[PDB]
Amino acid sequence: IVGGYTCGANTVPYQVSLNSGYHFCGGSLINSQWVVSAAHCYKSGIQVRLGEDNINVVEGNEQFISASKSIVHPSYNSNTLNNDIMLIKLKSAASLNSRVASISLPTSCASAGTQCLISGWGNTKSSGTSYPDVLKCLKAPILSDSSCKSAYPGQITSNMFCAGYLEGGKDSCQGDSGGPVVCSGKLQGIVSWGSGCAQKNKPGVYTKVCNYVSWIKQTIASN
Ligand SMILES: [Ca+2]
Repeated sequence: IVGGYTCGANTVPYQVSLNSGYHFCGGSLINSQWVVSAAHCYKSGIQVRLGEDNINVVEGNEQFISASKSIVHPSYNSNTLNNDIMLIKLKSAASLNSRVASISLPTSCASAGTQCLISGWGNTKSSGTSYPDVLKCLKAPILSDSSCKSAYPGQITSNMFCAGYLEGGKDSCQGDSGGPVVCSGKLQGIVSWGSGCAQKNKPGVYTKVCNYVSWIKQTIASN
């Protein structure tokens, strides 16, 4: 997250870190057994880390649970990042508590202009590299479809939305991928892609979760 703030320990209790020996992507806990992330975050050998604040210090509220299964969307296209969504099933259910909690899936798509909370352990620099240890947060508004298409011509599908600030300076970034965009208390986006981070006229692009709720529900009913 570039231009964000330190969230505060466990104040984003559905944020998970995906670890393969190191943190490599975020995700969102949607119930005691399942995490939503980006398909471009797929790796074999994922351990889900819930209850994290500092990802480099064991502080006492973590749960570390191996994935048993990952399920990339059936139409994921890694060239365009259309359908950039994945489900990860935990080998055992998380213990839900005040610091480890699920986030609701949406019933309706979010409104352009809505300010949403984006969070992660990604790079905090637009030019250069600095990865924080503690969770960072950003409030960013959803941009109109026509602004998002103007920013990335020929690349935005109906399964993507932009959010952020066209003047630059505030964005998600590498290492935030897979994590949540929460708007009015629902998971509406997944950190997906963008040109650089926090660059003028190049806002973040997010997977539009409200288009996937029937897939998510039938997949978790079947696995
Ligand atoms: Ca920790």
